[PDB]
Amino acid sequence: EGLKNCSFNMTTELRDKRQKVYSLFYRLDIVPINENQGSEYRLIN
Amino acid sequence: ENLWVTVYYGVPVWRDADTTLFCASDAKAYETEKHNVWATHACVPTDPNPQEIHLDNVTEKFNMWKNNMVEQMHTDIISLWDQSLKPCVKLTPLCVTLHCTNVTEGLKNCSFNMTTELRDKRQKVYSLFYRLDIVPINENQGSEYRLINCNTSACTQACPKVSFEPIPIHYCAPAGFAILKCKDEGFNGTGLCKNVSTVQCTHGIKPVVSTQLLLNGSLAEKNITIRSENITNNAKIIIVQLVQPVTIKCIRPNNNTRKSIRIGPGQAFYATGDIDIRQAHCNVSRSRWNKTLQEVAEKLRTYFGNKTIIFANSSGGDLEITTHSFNCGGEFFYCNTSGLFNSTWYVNSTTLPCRIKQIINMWQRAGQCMYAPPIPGVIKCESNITGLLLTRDGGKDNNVNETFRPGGGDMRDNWRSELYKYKVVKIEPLGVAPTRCKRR
Amino acid sequence: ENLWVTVYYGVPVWRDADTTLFCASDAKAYETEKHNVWATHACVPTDPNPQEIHLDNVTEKFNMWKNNMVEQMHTDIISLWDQSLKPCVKLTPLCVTLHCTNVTEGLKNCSFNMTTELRDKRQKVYSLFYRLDIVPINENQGSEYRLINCNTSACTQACPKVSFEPIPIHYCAPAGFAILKCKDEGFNGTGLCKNVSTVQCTHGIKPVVSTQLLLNGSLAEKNITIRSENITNNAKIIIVQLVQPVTIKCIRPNNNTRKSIRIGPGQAFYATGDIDIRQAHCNVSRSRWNKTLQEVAEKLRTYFGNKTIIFANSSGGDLEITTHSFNCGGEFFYCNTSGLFNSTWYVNSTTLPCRIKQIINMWQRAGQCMYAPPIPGVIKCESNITGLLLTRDGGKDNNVNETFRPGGGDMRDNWRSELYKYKVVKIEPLGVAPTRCKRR
Amino acid sequence: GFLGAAGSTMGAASNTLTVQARQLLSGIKLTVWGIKQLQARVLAVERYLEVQQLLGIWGCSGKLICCTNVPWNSSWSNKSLDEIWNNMTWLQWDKEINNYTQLIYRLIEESQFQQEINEVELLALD
Amino acid sequence: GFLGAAGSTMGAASNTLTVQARQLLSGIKLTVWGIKQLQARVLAVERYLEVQQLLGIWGCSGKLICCTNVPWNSSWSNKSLDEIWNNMTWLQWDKEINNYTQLIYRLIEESQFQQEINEVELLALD
Amino acid sequence: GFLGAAGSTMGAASNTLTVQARQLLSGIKLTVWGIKQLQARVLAVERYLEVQQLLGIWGCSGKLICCTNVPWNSSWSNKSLDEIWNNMTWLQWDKEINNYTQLIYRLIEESQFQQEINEVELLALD
Ligand SMILES: *[C@@H]1O[C@H](CO)[C@@H](O[C@@H]2O[C@H](CO)[C@@H](O[C@@H]3O[C@H](CO[C@H]4O[C@H](CO)[C@@H](O)[C@H](O)[C@@H]4O)[C@@H](O)[C@H](O)[C@@H]3O)[C@H](O)[C@H]2NC(C)=O)[C@H](O)[C@H]1NC(C)=O
Ligand SMILES: *[C@@H]1O[C@H](CO)[C@@H](O[C@@H]2O[C@H](CO)[C@@H](O[C@@H]3O[C@H](CO[C@H]4O[C@H](CO)[C@@H](O)[C@H](O)[C@@H]4O)[C@@H](O)[C@H](O)[C@@H]3O)[C@H](O)[C@H]2NC(C)=O)[C@H](O)[C@H]1NC(C)=O
Ligand SMILES: *[C@@H]1O[C@H](CO)[C@@H](O[C@@H]2O[C@H](CO)[C@@H](O[C@@H]3O[C@H](CO)[C@@H](O)[C@H](O)[C@@H]3O)[C@H](O)[C@H]2NC(C)=O)[C@H](O)[C@H]1NC(C)=O
Ligand SMILES: *[C@@H]1O[C@H](CO)[C@@H](O[C@@H]2O[C@H](CO)[C@@H](O[C@@H]3O[C@H](CO)[C@@H](O)[C@H](O)[C@@H]3O)[C@H](O)[C@H]2NC(C)=O)[C@H](O)[C@H]1NC(C)=O
Ligand SMILES: *[C@@H]1O[C@H](CO)[C@@H](O[C@@H]2O[C@H](CO)[C@@H](O[C@@H]3O[C@H](CO)[C@@H](O)[C@H](O)[C@@H]3O)[C@H](O)[C@H]2NC(C)=O)[C@H](O)[C@H]1NC(C)=O
Ligand SMILES: *[C@@H]1O[C@H](CO)[C@@H](O[C@@H]2O[C@H](CO)[C@@H](O[C@@H]3O[C@H](CO)[C@@H](O)[C@H](O)[C@@H]3O)[C@H](O)[C@H]2NC(C)=O)[C@H](O)[C@H]1NC(C)=O
Ligand SMILES: *[C@@H]1O[C@H](CO)[C@@H](O[C@@H]2O[C@H](CO)[C@@H](O[C@@H]3O[C@H](CO)[C@@H](O)[C@H](O)[C@@H]3O)[C@H](O)[C@H]2NC(C)=O)[C@H](O)[C@H]1NC(C)=O
Ligand SMILES: *[C@@H]1O[C@H](CO)[C@@H](O[C@@H]2O[C@H](CO)[C@@H](O[C@@H]3O[C@H](CO)[C@@H](O)[C@H](O)[C@@H]3O)[C@H](O)[C@H]2NC(C)=O)[C@H](O)[C@H]1NC(C)=O
Ligand SMILES: *[C@@H]1O[C@H](CO)[C@@H](O[C@@H]2O[C@H](CO)[C@@H](O[C@@H]3O[C@H](CO)[C@@H](O)[C@H](O)[C@@H]3O)[C@H](O)[C@H]2NC(C)=O)[C@H](O)[C@H]1NC(C)=O
Ligand SMILES: *[C@@H]1O[C@H](CO)[C@@H](O[C@@H]2O[C@H](CO)[C@@H](O[C@@H]3O[C@H](CO)[C@@H](O)[C@H](O)[C@@H]3O)[C@H](O)[C@H]2NC(C)=O)[C@H](O)[C@H]1NC(C)=O
Ligand SMILES: *[C@@H]1O[C@H](CO)[C@@H](O[C@@H]2O[C@H](CO)[C@@H](O[C@@H]3O[C@H](CO)[C@@H](O)[C@H](O)[C@@H]3O)[C@H](O)[C@H]2NC(C)=O)[C@H](O)[C@H]1NC(C)=O
Ligand SMILES: *[C@@H]1O[C@H](CO)[C@@H](O[C@@H]2O[C@H](CO)[C@@H](O[C@@H]3O[C@H](CO)[C@@H](O)[C@H](O)[C@@H]3O)[C@H](O)[C@H]2NC(C)=O)[C@H](O)[C@H]1NC(C)=O
Ligand SMILES: *[C@@H]1O[C@H](CO)[C@@H](O[C@@H]2O[C@H](CO)[C@@H](O[C@@H]3O[C@H](CO)[C@@H](O)[C@H](O)[C@@H]3O)[C@H](O)[C@H]2NC(C)=O)[C@H](O)[C@H]1NC(C)=O
Ligand SMILES: *[C@@H]1O[C@H](CO)[C@@H](O[C@@H]2O[C@H](CO)[C@@H](O)[C@H](O)[C@H]2NC(C)=O)[C@H](O)[C@H]1NC(C)=O
Ligand SMILES: *[C@@H]1O[C@H](CO)[C@@H](O)[C@H](O)[C@H]1NC(C)=O
Ligand SMILES: *[C@@H]1O[C@H](CO)[C@@H](O)[C@H](O)[C@H]1NC(C)=O
Ligand SMILES: *[C@@H]1O[C@H](CO)[C@@H](O)[C@H](O)[C@H]1NC(C)=O
Ligand SMILES: *[C@@H]1O[C@H](CO)[C@@H](O)[C@H](O)[C@H]1NC(C)=O
Ligand SMILES: *[C@@H]1O[C@H](CO)[C@@H](O)[C@H](O)[C@H]1NC(C)=O
Repeated sequence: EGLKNCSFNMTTELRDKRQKVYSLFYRLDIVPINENQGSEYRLIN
Repeated sequence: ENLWVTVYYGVPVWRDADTTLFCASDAKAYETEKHNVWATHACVPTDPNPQEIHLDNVTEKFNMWKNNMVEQMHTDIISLWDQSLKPCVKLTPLCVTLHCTNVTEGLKNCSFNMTTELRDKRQKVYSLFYRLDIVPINENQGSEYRLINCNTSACTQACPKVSFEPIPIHYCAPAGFAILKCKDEGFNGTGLCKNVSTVQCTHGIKPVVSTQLLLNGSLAEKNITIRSENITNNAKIIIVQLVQPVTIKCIRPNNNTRKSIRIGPGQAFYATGDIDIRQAHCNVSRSRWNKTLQEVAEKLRTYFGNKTIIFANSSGGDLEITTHSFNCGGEFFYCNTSGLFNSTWYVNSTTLPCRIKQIINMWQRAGQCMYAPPIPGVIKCESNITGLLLTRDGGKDNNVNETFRPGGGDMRDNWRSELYKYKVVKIEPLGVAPTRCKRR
Repeated sequence: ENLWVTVYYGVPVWRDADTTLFCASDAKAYETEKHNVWATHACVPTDPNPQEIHLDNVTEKFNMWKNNMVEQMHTDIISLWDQSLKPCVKLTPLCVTLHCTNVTEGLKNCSFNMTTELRDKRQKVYSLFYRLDIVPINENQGSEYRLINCNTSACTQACPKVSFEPIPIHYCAPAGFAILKCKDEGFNGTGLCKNVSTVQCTHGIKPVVSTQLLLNGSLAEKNITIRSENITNNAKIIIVQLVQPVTIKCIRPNNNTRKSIRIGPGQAFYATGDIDIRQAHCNVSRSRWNKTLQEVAEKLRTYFGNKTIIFANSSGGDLEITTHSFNCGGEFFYCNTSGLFNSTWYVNSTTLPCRIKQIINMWQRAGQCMYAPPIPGVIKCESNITGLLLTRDGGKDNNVNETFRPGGGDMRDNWRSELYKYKVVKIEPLGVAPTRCKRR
Repeated sequence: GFLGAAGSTMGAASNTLTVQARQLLSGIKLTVWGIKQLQARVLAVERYLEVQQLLGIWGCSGKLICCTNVPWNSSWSNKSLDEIWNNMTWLQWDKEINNYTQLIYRLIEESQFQQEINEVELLALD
Repeated sequence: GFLGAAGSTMGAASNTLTVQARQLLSGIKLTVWGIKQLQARVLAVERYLEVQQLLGIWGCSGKLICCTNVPWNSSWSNKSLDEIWNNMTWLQWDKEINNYTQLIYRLIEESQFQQEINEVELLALD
Repeated sequence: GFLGAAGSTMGAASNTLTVQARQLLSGIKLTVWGIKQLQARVLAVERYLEVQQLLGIWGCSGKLICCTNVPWNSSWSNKSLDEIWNNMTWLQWDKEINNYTQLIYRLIEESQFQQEINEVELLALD
């Protein structure tokens, strides 16, 4: 346990398309953005 | 009679070196912040007089192939490109949805959205592109193109104030090192040169941007000249330098112009404003070339016996290599060299169309694309072809038809062009000899 | 009586030098990361003691004008700014739609949309600006302004931990180069100085940025001092240094503070948080200045003969230049110098309001704007005025009324202010002489 | 002894020498002052090394007050040794002598320090 | 006097010396040329210095045509001084002697410059 | 011959000198390790040129085992030459002697290498 399965929006090689992209994270990569919500984490830096 | 060890200091003894080398030229303005890619006067203008001297009887074995300068220049000039482009814009605000249209062939007419000087407002903006600037985004659709780099590489545009115009650089050796010069034209870069000299700094060597045909480098005498690492390796490069020049005056026949668009607040991109629209062209008349090549063939026959010989097109490989290619002003050409190398050379009693490109992958690097500034001008080249990167056919196909294609197999060899005459050496002042003496 | 060549080694012979020079100071903490633009211990603290010695009898021609050092320091300081700003933020997202409101005059109250620490979420964020930070985007509309740079240039905010506070620097000459110091105040920068010394490194120059009035520079003695390349060039600079000090204590009378916003994750922008609001001002009581200028005029008449003289305002040119301007702490001032230069000086029996700004175009460069940090403080300047960059009028008014305006004519000349006393030279240890000898 | 001191007459000036010699050599990521110091030390080192090379080919790096029997060419200033060592002064001397110096700075490297073992040949070889 | 000239035979070549010696030392933010100039000068400085260091421990930095009583070893070459100065030639001579040079470049630092005060011990101390 | 070897008693230690002298001078885009190399070489070179500069004003950069008649001042250690060469040792010797050395590193630069041609005045001039 503690290996979160995640996805986010980002630019591609084009500075237009919000490509939906997928990555794993060990839990200590992240913190909640403001509140205990499934869409709401940021990278710990 | 008896003898002792003794030393003379500073007598002439020398060997090859991995030694570093540094620039000189005339000063163009003495502004440290000058408009220049090769030498913004941060290259010190070490004496513009070549103070060269005779090496009478000094039999020096040369070696154009184990020479250090090719690798050094290749590294140095790549360093210069980066050090000219780091000050100017990277084009992360440019890989984007491009919409394009077809107009009088393959100078595609186009528009896109981008950030303006403000990181909020989209600006719709307009430019020309030559078709080889772009690829389709995913599918055959009018809205769906991207710049040819974006697939794997980021682009960067030099200020039009970073001219690629080939100002010569003179390589100085540092002190305790020197250049030996083969003081003959009747010479090839391996084994002895019987007539020689030395200089602290090479006579002018053109950076010679060149890709297939040696432009701008000087001529020989006595005979047309051939140079190779090993002529029996049909795959590895063959260099020619002519006894006679031929001049080429290529043109963008299209009245095309700088459109400055702000792309972030300190960042200025040069879009491409239009004027009929025609393909880039090069006036050279055939027969001077034809009968010059007839002697190139005759020089080459000295290695091979009495073949009928052919020069034939480069083909199939990447267009960045497989067309002849060079700058004029600040904008680059990629010409269908076939029209000048589709030709036959018997023994018995014996002009190009071109594509422009706004993007180049110079030195075949990953990353670090240059979007060359489209020039404010009907660009005109005014320049000499003087030599050939030949490749002889790998298919050995003997005793009938042995033949060549032009190539660009290493831009190191686009510098070997002139470098062949220079050997870079350490001087060791360590003159042990027998004599006899007693201390004073 | 015969003679031979002889040599004495290290004998004092010297000449003007186009040589490099390098920094020293006291150590402020020994910490490489000690918060500073000038000399954060990257400048080596070479001996803080000025180990100077008398050039007794050593007659020398000084040259304040063909001096290398002005251009060297000018190039240097600009490099210090760059290699203090590269360590902190480029504000590449900040040129954006600014909305503003008017509040008790020209301290505009404003808010804008920007990236947060996440490259997706807009954040509404808030800051003060002085009006001279902004220009209208296209039209007289409440939402429609951009930062004054964005029109041609990109901005960079320096960490408040890059304090522009003028810690002195000592230029050392490197060994075999040396500094000659004109050892009198009764001197102007061209021709002989009769009394002299030598220093390995100069007394701290004081690189206060200074725009028109010499802040922080040392006093003269015997008389007020006047310096110029050529006084018959009315257009080119006149420097004054005073025999008496003067002192100014300018203030932001407004309780104004750091607001820190992440514009990208590594990128803390310093917005400006507010507290009644009053224009920035200064206190220098008139009569001290007045009778000082009465003597400045007399020293000027010692060139010109018996004219009535006026000091009049700088006008029409760029506000960056035409105000007197300086840093206090880390925030920048632009004072309407008119109230201190609107004054008259007969022969016979004879306080500033100010604008603050956050953007500066320092050294009048294209690109490379600095957005100065809004200092958290009711900021207080505490400093000496000690000299004047005057200009004399192009009114060659035929021996009647000839007159002056202060100016920011060159920031090199804002350094000439102190460099005048120091002449940098090469020692050549090559004492050829007649005498007699034979080898041992 | 002091540094500088050119206004001491040239002989009395030579009561100081070696301390000025020390002053020829030491003062007695990129970062902007760092690269400037590095350039500065190299220029000083090479310039100091340029005068050691002079003190090679002129001789006398082994003896920092120097002898050769090379001609004092009477085309130069005829000023007396008495004037020079006891009334004249180094800057004011070089500023009279510079016009000749480039001749001396070559003619000084005559055989005594440029060729003389070619003459020790007569002293030591049959 | 020319630079180079090794095809002049070794004695005739030694009509010139010190001009080749000047060439050992001078040619007679940044872009790549700025850092490469700085690297270049240091490599030359070090090299110039390395040979002065040889002319320390070999002696003769003060007398740039050198003397010692070190053996000429008959295993190197029996070629005559007559041949050497008047017919043989420096590059071609080093292309004979290099096979021994590393032996000599140590064996030359015998006592005459490596140790000799240990022998002056008998000359000047009881 | 070894490097270091300071526990060899000072005379026997001087069976080695020049191999240590070589160790003084040679080890026997910009980038981090490249700027470190450049800085390192300059610091070693400039430090190496300081001791050669000492061996200017001390003399003896030619004869690398040095003579002067400068006084051994009896305020320094009275240790016998016999102890020094044959029982006592270099690090230990400097750790005894350094408290005197700032006198010696100036009092050494007496007339022999600071003023002696001012005495050649009486030898060669009237
Ligand atoms: C080597 O290749 C080079 C190009 O790669 C050739 O150099 C120059 O290339 C440019 C761009 O293609 C040409 O176009 C322009 O030429 C004008 C010329 O101005 C000068 O001449 C006029 C009189 O003719 C004079 O009034 C002016 O004051 C100048 O002295 C320039 O103003 C433009 O900036 C731009 O350079 C050049 O014509 C072309 N030649 C030269 C010498 O500039 C080069 O010719 C090739 N060399 C060889 C040996 O093949
Ligand atoms: C030359 O111009 C300079 C500005 O360009 C003047 O330098 C300093 O400028 C700042 C900002 O305007 C002033 O304000 C603050 O001063 C305090 C001083 O703290 C020290 O003194 C108190 C006792 O008074 C003591 O309790 C403290 O422990 C400190 O020892 C600083 O802490 C602030 O950071 C900030 O600097 C300075 O007052 C002002 N002077 C100095 C010496 O910092 C400078 O005054 C001008 N000099 C001349 C000769 O004209
Ligand atoms: C990538 O970006 C798109 C938007 O361009 C995201 O779509 C949005 O997803 C949310 C749920 O996560 C949708 O629900 C609404 O959210 C708001 C804000 O909390 C709430 O107030 C509403 O009640 C509602 O639940 C929303 O409709 C949807 N579309 C838009 C235009 O916002 C998408 O989720 C992102 N995907 C990734 C993997 O980042
Ligand atoms: C293909 O090239 C054409 C021609 O350059 C671009 O079309 C339009 O060009 C005109 C300038 O000639 C732009 O402004 C208009 O000019 C006419 C006079 O020529 C004037 O009567 C109008 O009031 C207006 O000012 C026009 O904006 C431009 N069209 C676009 C789409 O911007 C065209 O931009 C190029 N194709 C692409 C895909 O950009
Ligand atoms: C600049 O940006 C605007 C939007 O701010 C672009 O407008 C968009 O144009 C397309 C046609 O090219 C409109 O049609 C729709 O396109 C999608 C994707 O191809 C397709 O699936 C739909 O069936 C439909 O045809 C679209 O509604 C329109 N607006 C938006 C919000 O996408 C404009 O094309 C851009 N222009 C340039 C030159 O970049
Ligand atoms: C002109 O170029 C030639 C090479 O293209 C230079 O010298 C020649 O170099 C080749 C390769 O090292 C030698 O060829 C080999 O010779 C051996 C022995 O005969 C043979 O068994 C191999 O099959 C191969 O052919 C060749 O002998 C050598 N010498 C000559 C005189 O050609 C030559 O130095 C250059 N000359 C000038 C004037 O520039
Ligand atoms: C390259 O080598 C090829 C093959 O040797 C040359 O191709 C031939 O060139 C001739 C003209 O020199 C062409 O003749 C023309 O054909 C048209 C169409 O029938 C006719 O209207 C003209 O009156 C004329 O006869 C011929 O078609 C062509 N043949 C082939 C197989 O390509 C070519 O000239 C060489 N040069 C270049 C630049 O390609
Ligand atoms: C494209 O062809 C033009 C001729 O039409 C080449 O010359 C340039 O022509 C323009 C007008 O199209 C000239 O502008 C005018 O100049 C006069 C005098 O300076 C001024 O009174 C007018 O108000 C207007 O500005 C222009 O001077 C002329 N030269 C240049 C260097 O642009 C032009 O060379 C061709 N285009 C390119 C990109 O080479
Ligand atoms: C012009 O300046 C005013 C005053 O600083 C800015 O308006 C609003 O100021 C208050 C702080 O006084 C901000 O917070 C609010 O404070 C009150 C108590 O004063 C409290 O009751 C509220 O719950 C709230 O915390 C308020 O956020 C701020 N408004 C905005 C738009 O941020 C105003 O921002 C300035 N004008 C512009 C165009 O920015
Ligand atoms: C931050 O961004 C929001 C949108 O995310 C901005 O909201 C926009 O505000 C304007 C009024 O200022 C709204 O009215 C419309 O404006 C246009 C252009 O001026 C005008 O043509 C229309 O008639 C209408 O007045 C607009 O609907 C609204 N939303 C959008 C999507 O534009 C907000 O103004 C920004 N605030 C700051 C402090 O930057
Ligand atoms: C104080 O400053 C003056 C210059 O302001 C320094 O010397 C003076 O330099 C000027 C320009 O080189 C000389 O003026 C010219 O003299 C000729 C001949 O009489 C005349 O035809 C020209 O119209 C022009 O006036 C001037 O003679 C010269 N001398 C003096 C005594 O001023 C001076 O070295 C500085 N002195 C001090 C004590 O700081
Ligand atoms: C603006 O005027 C104030 C006086 O009101 C100047 O001093 C600062 O005043 C604030 C409150 O207005 C002080 O904050 C309070 O301090 C106490 C004691 O340390 C603490 O227990 C409270 O929780 C509260 O934080 C503050 O300490 C004081 N000093 C500073 C440097 O802010 C102030 O100097 C004027 N503004 C500026 C930016 O100079
Ligand atoms: C700088 O130069 C001055 C001379 O311009 C030195 O002052 C004195 O110079 C004379 C030169 O003849 C020294 O000799 C003395 O001469 C007078 C007659 O002129 C004689 O009566 C004395 O008995 C003695 O022979 C004199 O000692 C010297 N006096 C001093 C020490 O001031 C001055 O010394 C030089 N300053 C420096 C470079 O320190
Ligand atoms: C180059 O070497 C040639 C021999 O290669 C020198 O030529 C002649 O050598 C003879 C030997 O008997 C000398 O007497 C001649 O004096 C030399 N030639 C002349 C006329 O000088 C030749 O001088 C050397 N080249 C140089 C260095 O000039
Ligand atoms: C080709 O360009 C014309 C205008 O010249 C345009 O009408 C047409 O839609 C374009 N077709 C394609 C497939 O690009
Ligand atoms: C290039 O070479 C091929 C043969 O490999 C030939 O068919 C073709 O016509 C040539 N020219 C061009 C422009 O492709
Ligand atoms: C000026 O600011 C006040 C608030 O202080 C606001 O009510 C008014 O609308 C503003 N007027 C203009 C023209 O900006
Ligand atoms: C500045 O100079 C002009 C004359 O050029 C004058 O009218 C004006 O009143 C002066 N002062 C200010 C504050 O502009
Ligand atoms: C050190 O001194 C001892 C005496 O006990 C001796 O045996 C040894 O070899 C010496 N080592 C050296 C030469 O450093």
